[PDB]
Amino acid sequence: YPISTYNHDRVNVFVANALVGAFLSNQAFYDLLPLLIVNDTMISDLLGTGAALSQFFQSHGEVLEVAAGRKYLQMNNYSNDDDDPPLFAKDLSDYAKAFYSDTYEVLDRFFWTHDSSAGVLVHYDKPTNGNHYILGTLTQMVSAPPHI
Amino acid sequence: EVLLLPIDHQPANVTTPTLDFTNELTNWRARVCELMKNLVDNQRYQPGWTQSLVSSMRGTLGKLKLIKSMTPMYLQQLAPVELAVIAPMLPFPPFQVPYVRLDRDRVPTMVGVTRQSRDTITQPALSLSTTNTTVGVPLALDARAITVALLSGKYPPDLVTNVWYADAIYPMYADTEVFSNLQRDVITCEAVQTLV
Amino acid sequence: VLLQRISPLQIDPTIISNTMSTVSESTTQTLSPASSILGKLRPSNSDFSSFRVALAGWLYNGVVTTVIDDSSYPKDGGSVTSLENLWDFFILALALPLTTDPCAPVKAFMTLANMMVGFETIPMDNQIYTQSRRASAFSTPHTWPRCFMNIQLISPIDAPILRQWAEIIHRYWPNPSQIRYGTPNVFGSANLFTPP
Amino acid sequence: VLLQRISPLQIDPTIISNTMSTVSESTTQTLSPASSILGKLRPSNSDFS
Amino acid sequence: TTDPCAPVKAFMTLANMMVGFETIPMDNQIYTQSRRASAFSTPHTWPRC
Amino acid sequence: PMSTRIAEATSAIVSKHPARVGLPPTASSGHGYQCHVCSAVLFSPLDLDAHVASHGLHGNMTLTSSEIQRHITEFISSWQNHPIVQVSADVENRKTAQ
Repeated sequence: YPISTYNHDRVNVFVANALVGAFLSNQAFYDLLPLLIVNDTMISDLLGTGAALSQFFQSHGEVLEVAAGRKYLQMNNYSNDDDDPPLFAKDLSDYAKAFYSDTYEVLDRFFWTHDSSAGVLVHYDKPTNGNHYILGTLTQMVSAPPHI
Repeated sequence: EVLLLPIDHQPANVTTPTLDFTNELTNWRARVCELMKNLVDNQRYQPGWTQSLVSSMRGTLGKLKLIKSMTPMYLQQLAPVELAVIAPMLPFPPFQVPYVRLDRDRVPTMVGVTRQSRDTITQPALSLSTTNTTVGVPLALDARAITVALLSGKYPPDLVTNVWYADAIYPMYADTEVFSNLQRDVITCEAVQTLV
Repeated sequence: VLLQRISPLQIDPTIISNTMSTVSESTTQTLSPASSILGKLRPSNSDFSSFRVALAGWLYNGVVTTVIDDSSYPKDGGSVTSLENLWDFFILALALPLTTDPCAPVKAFMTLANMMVGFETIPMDNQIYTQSRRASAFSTPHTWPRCFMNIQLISPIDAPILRQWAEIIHRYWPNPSQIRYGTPNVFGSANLFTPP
Repeated sequence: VLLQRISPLQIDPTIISNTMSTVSESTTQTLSPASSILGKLRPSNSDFS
Repeated sequence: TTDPCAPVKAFMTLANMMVGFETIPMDNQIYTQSRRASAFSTPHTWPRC
Repeated sequence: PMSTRIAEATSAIVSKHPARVGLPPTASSGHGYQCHVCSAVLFSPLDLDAHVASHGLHGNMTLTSSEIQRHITEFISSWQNHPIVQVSADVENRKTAQ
């Protein structure tokens, strides 16, 4: 991409993060590459997929599933000391799953059929990349010594 | 409408599968092999084996962590699709509990059915927990059959999934058995309300 | 038989043998594309009544319709990875526009879409009929996908050759026309919905 | 039985033999683990139900 | 040989030899690191790794 | 005559039918029709016989006529998959001679 033509055009943040992740993991990012500059809307490029890449994100008929992971990263000198800072299980493979879509009515019509065993969390104020939910998994936090 | 499974299932990107190692079963096998590599590498457990046998162990484990099999790709990308296809056409429809790993709390301990009320109390929400029939059996298996079935599984040399599952699934759609089961369940529930 | 016995046109199928000439046939690694289309056509056949009946159906649009046999459709779906399935797509797409069937272009489009399950995807209507439904099911005009009517729904970055296929269907399909016959002034005419 | 009829893969235990006959050895030992893995895994039958 | 794709075939036969030690990124998932080396044979199939 | 006798001899030993046109191989159309113990499909002329021979217990190998001609089939397939003999032919065709 040249900077001169693409001086002030938008992107999918999802495509950017999955692009740098596929480049660090060496997982053939080039099909994901031309979906960088977004079209008129934010999510229709995800619904009409360039290449379906279920290792990063899968579609579900107006509801996009993504796997947001690794807000933090543990260094090897971390040894679960109580004076060390906590991590809140944000360094595992997939601590949760996010369901980005348009409207909460369509998302709750999806949740009629979707499982809700582990609870679902919202943000309701100003979401990161559009209105979504949080589906945590059964991975647990260990770094607190009495409590799990 | 939803089905519970012990393993993550990413769908197939392409309809022409081919081997890669980017899944949970290969990662599991690799970390198990890595620990046994550490276990033979530690100087306290055995230096007692001589270097030929030692390096033969290292080579065996290297090939074992290298070994090729399409069986983890089956269990990751395919096998729930076969399960979701077959699960409607069953004479015995599914009956599941929420799977949980690594928790004292959410592991279920029993499951049970009631048949009648216990006392002068009438509401089954009040009479249920004290009066049931605990249902469930264990079932023994062999581990090494599971092991070799994991370790040695290949595909046909060329294959496409749409053609394969089209021919593999089309002939079982001549039945009327589920529609017979529906009428059977109608007469079952009608007869129990007629009894009461 | 009347159009045949009046027509100046006679067919020799040996023109195709004249072009190819198939000098090698005893190989076993694969078949040549030339040998494959010769075996697929079988020009040793000399029956051609289906051509004449397909020509005859234009008089009788109103009461009888001309559709294509499903045995001539590629069986089990069919991927583009296979040579003779690509040849079968060529045979069907070339044979199609002589028929009185109304939804023939939609048959032509979904034939390539089912050839290309898993490589290029098109937008959907709902979660009832997926992309991989057979082209044979399309008869009525209530089953045409909206992406087939509106060109802009197929994005030209995920399904390019599908986009150009639909493009060529829309722009290059042979349009209808009309001629006249007989004399209404001293005959009358059995024309009912056309001009007389 | 039904899933065995449908399922696209095929199990053959000969991959184990074809690989583990290429591991390094010295033939003067008490044991070296290739014969042990093939003996304890004894994969000669199929019977994978 | 006189084919135009002998260098990429000589590279991809090593890339198909070694699997699971070191991984490279390529064009698509269709022509993966384990896709057979004889299949490329055209300039468009050349990975920019 | 001897010439037709040698022609039928060669066609008996080598020229068996399936030349393996390239399909997407389907479950209900496979070369191994029913692997007689496991009851499945195996697609390949050495696969179905090697699988039935895998049902043969290995330490009790015995010469059978079937045991002779399975090696005959593997030998002929090895000769058929040779890259030069599939294209070489001694006689011309009025085109190559031209």
